[PDB]
Amino acid sequence: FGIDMNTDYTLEEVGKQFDVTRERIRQIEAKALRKLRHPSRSEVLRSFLDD
Amino acid sequence: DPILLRPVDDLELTVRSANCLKAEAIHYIGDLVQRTEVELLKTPNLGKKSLTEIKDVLASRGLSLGMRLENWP
Repeated sequence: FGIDMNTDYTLEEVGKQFDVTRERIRQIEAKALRKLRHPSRSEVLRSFLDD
Repeated sequence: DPILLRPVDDLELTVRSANCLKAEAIHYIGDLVQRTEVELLKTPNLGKKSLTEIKDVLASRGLSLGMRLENWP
């Protein structure tokens, strides 16, 4: 995601910079997202949804 | 209690300890604080490090073992 940088890179771009295939980076991103879903965490992130 | 009824997903465990609990079939935090050290340590694939970080997260979020319950659920 484009957080704190000029551009949002493709998963293949990030893989080539980290030297890994797309599927590994995809699992890594999904791992991070799943961890961020984890209650006891992301309480405030949930608070940023107003409806 | 708000957290004693919180399921073992909130315990911040791995899948090794997760399947340890599935082999024990404990969900709520009051339930996981029901049991003792060795009674859970005796189960398969469950050694010192598993229960160690178990008590680690317990003491980090105000829990521990040797506890007991009355009318739970």
